[PDB]
Amino acid sequence: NVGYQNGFTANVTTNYSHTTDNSTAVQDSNGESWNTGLSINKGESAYIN
Amino acid sequence: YPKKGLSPLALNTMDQFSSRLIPINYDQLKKLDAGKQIKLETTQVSGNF
Repeated sequence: NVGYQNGFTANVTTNYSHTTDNSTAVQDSNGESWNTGLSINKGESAYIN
Repeated sequence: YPKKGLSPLALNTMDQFSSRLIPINYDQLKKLDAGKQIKLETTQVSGNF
């Protein structure tokens, strides 16, 4: 950066950094389910008397 | 003050002691781009004898 403050000013900054990280997690689950269903056969589909 | 054969001075050199430069907007720039010209004009000097 450059600028004016009681005359000319300039500054040049460099930078570097190194970070590390580690973590855990635990996840449960639970559930239920239902189902219904039919079937039919066209041709021989009903008996009589 | 720089005698005949020497190099001229400068204005608003950027140092410890300085001053902000003189700005122009667009219409005065076009007025300078026309046939008008810039006047240097001295108010009052201060000297010795």
